Parts: sequence; C-alpha cells; structure tokens
Amino acid sequence: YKAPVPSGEVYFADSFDRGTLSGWILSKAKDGKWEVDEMKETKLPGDKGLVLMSRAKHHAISAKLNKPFLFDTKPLIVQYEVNFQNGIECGGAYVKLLSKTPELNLDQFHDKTPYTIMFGPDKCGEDYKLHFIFRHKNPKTGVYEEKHAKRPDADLKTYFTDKKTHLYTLILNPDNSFEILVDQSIVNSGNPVNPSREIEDPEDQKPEDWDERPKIPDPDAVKPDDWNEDAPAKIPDEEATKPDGWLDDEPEYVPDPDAEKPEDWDEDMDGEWEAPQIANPKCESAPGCGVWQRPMIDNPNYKGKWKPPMIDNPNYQGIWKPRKIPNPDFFEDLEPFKMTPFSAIGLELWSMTSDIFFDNFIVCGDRRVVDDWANDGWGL
Ligand SMILES: [Ca+2]
Repeated sequence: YKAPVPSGEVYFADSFDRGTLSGWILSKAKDGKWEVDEMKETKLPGDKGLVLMSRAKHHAISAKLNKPFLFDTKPLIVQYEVNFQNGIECGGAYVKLLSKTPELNLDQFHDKTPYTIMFGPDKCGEDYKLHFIFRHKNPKTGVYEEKHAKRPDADLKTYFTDKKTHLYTLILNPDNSFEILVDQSIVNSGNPVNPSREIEDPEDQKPEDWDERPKIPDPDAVKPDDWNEDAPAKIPDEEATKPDGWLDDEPEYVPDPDAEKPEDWDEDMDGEWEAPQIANPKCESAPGCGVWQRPMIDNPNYKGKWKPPMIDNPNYQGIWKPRKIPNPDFFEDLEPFKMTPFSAIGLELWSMTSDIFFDNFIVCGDRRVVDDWANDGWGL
C-alpha cells in the first residue's frame, strides 16, 4: 500500500514519493553520495528515501524550506525518521536547520555554516545521543552561544541497533520548554544556559597558608624500629642451586642471522640500526644459558614504608575558592524561543556505516498537521 499526503500548510515536508532526491543540494565546500531507493529488504513497495551510502563523509545535502520559518506566533515542529540499516559504530544522522541569511549559498554548505537548531540521533562507540541544540545570540558580545539540552530519561541504544526505522519528533513551544517524542514516546523534555550570573576574580589566589587537606598523618604515631623500611620485597633463595647442564658461557640471546639494516635505513637518524636478538639455539637443549640468577623468594622482613595513621586536619580551612566578583558580560534570558530564523534543513554528517535511511522530512508549526503526516508516513 501507500498514501501519505500533506494536511495543513507546509513549511517543509518531503516524502521522496516522487522517487528522486529532486530538490537537494550536495555541498562543494572542502564526498560520500546519496540515493533514494526502497528500504533494504523493504516491507513497503513504494517508500524509498534519501539514503547515505559511504564511509567517506556525507558532508553535504540540504534543501531550502518553502518559507523562512520565523520564531514568533507559532511553535516549531520538525520530525524525520532514520534507520541505520547496518547499525552505527560511530556516526551521526541528525538534522541541521540552516539559519536564514540574504544569499544562502547552499552548495557552499560549509561546516561552520550558521544554523539555528541542531537535532537528532548521534552515537559514537557506545554513547547513543539524541541531540537538540539552539544557538543563542549573545545579546551583548553578540557571540553565538550554542545552548544544549540535557540527555533524556530512557536508554536509546535499541533505536540504533534494531535495524528498524525509528521516528524522531521535535517540538519547541514558545514556552521555552520542550520534549523529544521519538516513536511517539516523549523520551525527553524541558524548559549551558542563555542568561548567566556572576564570575570569580581570576586575580584572587589560593594563599599558600590555606590548607585544603582533610586528613593528615597523626604527627604522634611514629615509624617503629622493627619496621626496617630498607628491607626489599625479595631476597634470594639460598636454598636453591644452579642446575648442572647450565651453560655459563652460552650467551642468553644471539644476534639474528638476518641482520641486515635495510638499504632504506638512515643511521643519520632513522635511528641507529641494531640487529634484533634471536635466541641462542644451543640453549634449546639446555638447562639454562649465560649468567645465572639465583631465584628470589619473598622476603620475610619486608615491610613497605611508614604508614602513619590519618587524622582530621584541625586547620583544613575547606577547599578554597575565588571570591565571586560581579558579571560584566551579564546578559539576560529573554523569551529564548525568539531565535534567528532558518531557511533550510541540511545534513553534515560524519558517520561510519552506510545504508542510513532518512525519510519523511516534515516541518510544521501545528501539532495535528504534524501528528497526521506521522501516522500517515511512519504509522504505515
Ligand atoms: Ca518516504
């Protein structure tokens, strides 16, 4: 079967139902490429999606929205689906909402291209992350400070290994609060962080007389006389004896009969050749070779080193700290949701394995209009 058609407005939605990555722009900045076929071993004869396919760096692809999404009297809703068909070792398959600007040379989709929000799955080695970041404009320095969003309560792993297509929803209400419904289940929610507070005088110094040492050695207890601290942990076994067929003259190891410093070697500093030692064979059929070593047994009188007991330090003036002195770059927490608008949705992804499946890219402001395209697309 198949169907999924827009309900209300658009902002951006793409189902690749047409069948082509018609309408997407490979970067040119500076690799891997993309295609739009069915799912590997599908189960839906018709739903093909934009799919990564390499190991190089799909650092590319993006597309212009249908209309600049501004952050005012409508919340933001973005949602797509991915599915690491070959499971991800270490890579990312999150979306990037390219900010608005006069001429947005997409084709030049650089890496430090300004975006407004980043969002989606990423997991390297064994971290399993589902991001959501929204760069805030330092309303003073004017610096673009990317404010993250705490992890979710729920392990994610499964979503990256069950080689089965999952869905990601992102909703940011002007409230300045959110949640990250993934496969319908809101796995995360909320409402560094934009405004600040103070700072400490980096010109303050932990004085030397300031003791931050909880416990200390009881200056009373003293190393006992029997505690000979110079006694080794090992002393020879005078009970032992040197086997008889032992070869005192036969040299432990011998220089290998392949001793040839490659005519590619530069003693001048490729080091200073030395023929690897082999292993004098004469010894193979012998008790031992070269200088004998009377085996060591443990040592009865070994002790260690004076272990004076620890005791609280009557003067441990708690761990010292800089004397908090005012906030110059002190800014403010407006209605954050009023972040710079974006005009494109792109994907600069590192990755590792191929066959990553992307699809149903949809971006609307209404929740229903989005909840439908969902049960329409993914729901199928
Ligand atoms: Ca599709």
